[PDB]
Amino acid sequence: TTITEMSATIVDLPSRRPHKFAATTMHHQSIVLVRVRDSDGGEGIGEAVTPGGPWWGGESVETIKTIIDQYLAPVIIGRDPSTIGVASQSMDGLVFGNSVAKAAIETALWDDRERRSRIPVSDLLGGLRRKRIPITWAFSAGSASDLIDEAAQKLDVGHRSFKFKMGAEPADTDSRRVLDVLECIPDECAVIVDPNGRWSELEAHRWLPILADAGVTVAEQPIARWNTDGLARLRDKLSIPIMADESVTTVQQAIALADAGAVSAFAIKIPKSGGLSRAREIAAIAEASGLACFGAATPESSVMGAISAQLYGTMPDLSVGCELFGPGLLIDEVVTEPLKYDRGELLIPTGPGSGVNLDEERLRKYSRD
Amino acid sequence: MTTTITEMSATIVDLPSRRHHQSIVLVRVRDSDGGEGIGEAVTPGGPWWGGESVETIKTIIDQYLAPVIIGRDPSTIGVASQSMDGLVFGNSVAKAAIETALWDDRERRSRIPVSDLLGGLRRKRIPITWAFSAGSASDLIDEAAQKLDVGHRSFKFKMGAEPADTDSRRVLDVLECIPDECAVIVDPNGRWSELEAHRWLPILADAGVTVAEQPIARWNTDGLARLRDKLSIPIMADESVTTVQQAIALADAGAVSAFAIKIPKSGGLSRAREIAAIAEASGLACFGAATPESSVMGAISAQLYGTMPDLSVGCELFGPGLLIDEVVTEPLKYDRGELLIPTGPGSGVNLDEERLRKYSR
Amino acid sequence: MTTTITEMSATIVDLPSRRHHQSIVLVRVRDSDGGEGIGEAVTPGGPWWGGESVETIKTIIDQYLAPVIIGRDPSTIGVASQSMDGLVFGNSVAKAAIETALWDDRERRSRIPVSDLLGGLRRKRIPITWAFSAGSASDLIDEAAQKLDVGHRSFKFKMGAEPADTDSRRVLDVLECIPDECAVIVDPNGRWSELEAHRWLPILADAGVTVAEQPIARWNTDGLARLRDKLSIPIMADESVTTVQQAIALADAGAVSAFAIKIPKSGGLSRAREIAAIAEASGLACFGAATPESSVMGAISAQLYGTMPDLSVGCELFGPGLLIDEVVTEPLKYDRGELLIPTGPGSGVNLDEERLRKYSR
Amino acid sequence: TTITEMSATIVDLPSRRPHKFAATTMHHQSIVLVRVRDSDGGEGIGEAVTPGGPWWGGESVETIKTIIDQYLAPVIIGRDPSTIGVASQSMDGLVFGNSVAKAAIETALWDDRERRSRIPVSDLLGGLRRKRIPITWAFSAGSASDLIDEAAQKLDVGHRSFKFKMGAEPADTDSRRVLDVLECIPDECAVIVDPNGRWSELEAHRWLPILADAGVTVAEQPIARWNTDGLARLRDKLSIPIMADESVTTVQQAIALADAGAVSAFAIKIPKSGGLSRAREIAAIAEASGLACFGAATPESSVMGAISAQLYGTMPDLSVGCELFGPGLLIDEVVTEPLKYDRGELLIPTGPGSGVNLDEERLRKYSRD
Ligand SMILES: [Cl-]
Ligand SMILES: [Cl-]
Ligand SMILES: [Mn+2]
Ligand SMILES: [Mn+2]
Ligand SMILES: [Mn+2]
Ligand SMILES: [Mn+2]
Repeated sequence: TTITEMSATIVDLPSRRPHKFAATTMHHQSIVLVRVRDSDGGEGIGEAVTPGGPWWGGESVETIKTIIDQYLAPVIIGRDPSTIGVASQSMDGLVFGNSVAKAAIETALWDDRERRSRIPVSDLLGGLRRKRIPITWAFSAGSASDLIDEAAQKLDVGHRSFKFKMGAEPADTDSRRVLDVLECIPDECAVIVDPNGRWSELEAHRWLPILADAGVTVAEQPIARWNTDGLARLRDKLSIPIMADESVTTVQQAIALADAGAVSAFAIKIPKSGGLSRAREIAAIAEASGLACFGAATPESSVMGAISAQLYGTMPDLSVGCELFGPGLLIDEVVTEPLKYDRGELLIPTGPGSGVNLDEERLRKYSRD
Repeated sequence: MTTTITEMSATIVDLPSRRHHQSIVLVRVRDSDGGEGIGEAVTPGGPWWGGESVETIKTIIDQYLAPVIIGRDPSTIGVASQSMDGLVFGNSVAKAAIETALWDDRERRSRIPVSDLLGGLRRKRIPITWAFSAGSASDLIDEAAQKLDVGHRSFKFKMGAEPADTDSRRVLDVLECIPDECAVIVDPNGRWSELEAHRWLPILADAGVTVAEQPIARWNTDGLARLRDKLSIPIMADESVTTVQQAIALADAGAVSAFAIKIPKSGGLSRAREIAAIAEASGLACFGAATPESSVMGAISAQLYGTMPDLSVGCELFGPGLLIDEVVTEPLKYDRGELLIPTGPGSGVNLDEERLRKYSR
Repeated sequence: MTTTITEMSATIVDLPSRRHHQSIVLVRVRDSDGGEGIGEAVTPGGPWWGGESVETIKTIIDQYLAPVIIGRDPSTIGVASQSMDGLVFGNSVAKAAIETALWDDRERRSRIPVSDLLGGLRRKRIPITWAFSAGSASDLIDEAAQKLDVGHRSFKFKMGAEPADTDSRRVLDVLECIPDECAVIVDPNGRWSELEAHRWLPILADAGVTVAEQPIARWNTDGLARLRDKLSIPIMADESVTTVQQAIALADAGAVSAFAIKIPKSGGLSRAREIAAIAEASGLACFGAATPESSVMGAISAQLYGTMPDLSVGCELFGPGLLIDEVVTEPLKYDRGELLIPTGPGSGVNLDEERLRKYSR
Repeated sequence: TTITEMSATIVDLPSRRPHKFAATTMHHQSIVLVRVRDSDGGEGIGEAVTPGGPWWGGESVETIKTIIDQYLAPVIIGRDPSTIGVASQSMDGLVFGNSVAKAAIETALWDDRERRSRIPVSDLLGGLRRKRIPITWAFSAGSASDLIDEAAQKLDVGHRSFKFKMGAEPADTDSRRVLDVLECIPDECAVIVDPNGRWSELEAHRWLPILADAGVTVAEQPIARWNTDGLARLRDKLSIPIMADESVTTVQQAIALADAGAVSAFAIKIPKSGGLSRAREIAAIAEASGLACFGAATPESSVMGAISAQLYGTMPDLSVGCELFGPGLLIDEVVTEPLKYDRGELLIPTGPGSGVNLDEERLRKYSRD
């Protein structure tokens, strides 16, 4: 039994509202959908996804396709579908980095596995430890006006956990904006703030404590990804914990941080770690070193969101919470059944493989020209 | 509910060996679908190494660990491990026995080798490193030329029972006729003092020793670090890596060159693997170590070692080969000094019911 | 406005070599005054080294980087680099290609070598260090006595494709007839494990190896530090120094003896220089390294290496010499095994339009 | 093409008010004006300047001239004007230290370059990143009476950033004085305090927090230059950042501080670093290590002020601000066009070279007898 075909198709997905990060605003969602067909007719799907282009991690849907088609494909076509380990090491041997590219393949491979065996990947991992996850709602960098009307409404549906996306505008304007919205958020809530590593060490130390005073509960990647020391000084001064996101993309980084004592938590995410196995390993290192985990978002459609949801359900710790709200914000998808939410909670897919299936009409419909 | 565990048993089993018995505790888990999974608790030879024994293991399992296993969904191995940790501190070998049994049950329900749940094999055979007893000079110049000509190119002299000085003179004597080209591990079992390790270990390195397995006490991180640096050979932790937090501490402290991976001390498949993952992330090497064990633990282990990225220190799963009989229908096959990785569903071995009854204590 | 960039193009170009093609992406920037600057994106041979390829580079440039280049004042190279960082994480080789092209355009508008903007040359020629392929023993005893008699007194054996053990036996064989007086770098490409580096690297040092370029993985600072100290030879980072923050970390951690300076991995002229400045401030040595590249990147590089305070590890800009043809009117001149630093405006080379069309993919 | 002459002339410049530092009060300004004439008739100018004598850095206008005339000249006369790199290394090879001396030559050399090429030095550097810089107004150590009338007026013209010069009198009197003036300064402002490294570790820890409570925003060199540890302990205790000035004069010091984690920022200044290249390198190290920069003053006339202004405009970071107010305080100069201010901002010279030209009548007029 061998892998027979693998296609990588760029898909654009209509999105319910624009999503402004530090270096772009996202007007729709863009993924590469990977497909792996095997010798006796079984199929797996993976997704490559990015927070609106190469600003975050240097990968783009356009270049992802190419790396997959041209440089990765050769170690996947004709291979034994069950040898995901060797396929991952093969890919590393031909291409440095390009983790979002590797993630979509490694992940499609696991989906294939789950479906050949007729079980959810979460089994292959040792089984779910929870069936539902509470979702952390992430506000866009929009105005404080819009967000007070959005907060009040999401508190409604049931969320008690929030994230403010930051870094699109100077520290000082940005923090006033956020302090504004925090006025109409109950004291009891979790609030992460995520400047996407765009703040200076000076700005971080100026504004974080002011925001912690106003109820901000966690600081996600406040300063640059390589500034381990600065992160460590912050972790000491601050009354609130610091989470690595951009700073943890590999198991080696996990270790370096853990023991430089540079952060309080990991944001765990498949694409950025180059797949399901590596993502768990990073979380295993959090466990081994007593750091918390967050079920983080890229964001992604229901394809990657589903395998992620299963991951996060196998994980021993998501004390920081989970932000898998992304799919909820898409108006359409390439799956037959997108992720189901309820009263502000994700229900973990249980179907075989990743737990979601292609809809080939939608795929065709939303393929990019 | 879906399928549940209706039954678990733990049976002490004394198997005949060439050294005069290896005691194990065989765990047996049953589905509400009549499916069964098996796992093995083993100890080097009782509580001297960790603080565990077949007699005490049986109890821990029967009385303290079973209440979180009976009733549950088998697919929930993680919650089972977590629930065990919560009721029982330590007792890794007991834990590993249940945990592996569960992985066995899954492999056999899904119809695949457990190596597939670990993302497949990266290799099909593994060269075996042969370990001599703490025996007497002559016998080892015999036993080497035997196991040597039959294929094995990698070796370990078990040390610790003699006084370090004469104990060296013995190991040094055996060595004088082992090809300088071979790989040699020494394993004092952490019984050497820091001073004996510094005086005797360079001398053996010169005589061709390749790797010092746990020369000094398990808690002595600084000493281990002092040695990793003062020697021309790598240091390998064994007694010192039993948990994922220890693996991390050692990496950090630059204490050792390599980790010995074994499933029993680690408390199960997932944990031993996690430990190996740490070795990879810090660029330390792995050894596919042995408790030792029969083929129950041996099989699942060989599958684990098979899926592992790194196994460059070698692999010493020779243990089953020393047994005169077994409680599986089909013991681990070896070939010109290589182990042949079990390929069938679960761990890839199954009970011989007659023999299980014959060797039960 | 004053002068603006009206146009930028990126063309994939496959040039014939003696190993069967070096792919580059040639960048071309145009003034609103009809002035042009050129720059080269290069990869060792695709995404294996960094994660970059000519196909993906072209895209990054055409679609993601150009929106901050078209329109702007050419003199504003700094704001251009900063604006690129902001839109694209990583992708240094793409970035370097635009950045150098911009420096080219400036040099050629001002009528001076870019070396003048860097505060002038400190030297006119540079001895070239010759790098052998990961080839087979015999060929390298041939190719040495050739490149040796033609002048070269400094060498690098590319390693990593073979298993460390035989790979050494090969490099050790070639060495036995290279004058003990020569300089020898080894570059496993970070493919060696910590253990293989510790066992094999002393042996080559004895056989006359002079410098270990990136023996172990790029992230393994501690291992690099452990080696810098346990060896009798210097360690040189390459894969490990791609940014100014990495250079600083390594200095700090006492991890390496020297840095390999290359413009592509560094993301441009200013950054590679900044990295070299760090080497000076910490008293680590520089090597004038190679991607390798054709004469586009080669020229500007040779000018950079020319302005640098320290180049004592040597310089390995032999790359263009291996090309059968080129896309400049006038390739880098060599002489009795020394490179002759380009002297004309900008990078000191210019397009051959016929050839650019002939070798375009 | 070769350097033909180089003269070094001591100039005294009438100054609008006296400037009291820790170890003198400055009654006028004193510079050595360096001139480099080349074979085909091109000229560059540099300035050597000092904060009122050798108290700060051990250099004086009188000894600067001598080092230039006697020991530096020999590697500059007859040299290729474009080989600034080798000229700098040559100078280091003959004279240890004497950075203000080296700066005036290295800098004159760059001015020459810019003018031969007919462009602003800022081009040679990679181009301006801003055309204007807001200026930080530095009060003298005068009485708190005078300063309340000066603060109120400078706030007027447009400044929102201030520095209090300190160290002329005991810590306790000094800080009360400063607290006085801070009463009539708006909360929103930046305030640096600069004791010129004259405070003890005890005094620093006593008074800094009291001053931070009253609105002081940065502490410049509070303790001795060599007390890296003490600086590091301060950086930890304090709610406000610490800036190295006297402690950063070389690229090696930059590195040592950065990674002893001893300060929050660098004060960048050409004279003290021995020139334009070295000054950028120090700033490059700030970038590489995530420390902020300040466009610092010596102060200097418009000659050095102009090349500095260009430097600071090329720099990626001046988050601490810029204090190039010095020239504004001179009543006359040796240039034809001094630095232009507007509504409390410096406009960066754009003309070729350093961007300012000699006025040979003024030079003659203000040469010292
Ligand atoms: Cl994010
Ligand atoms: Cl000052
Ligand atoms: Mn984030
Ligand atoms: Mn042992
Ligand atoms: Mn290299
Ligand atoms: Mn100062």
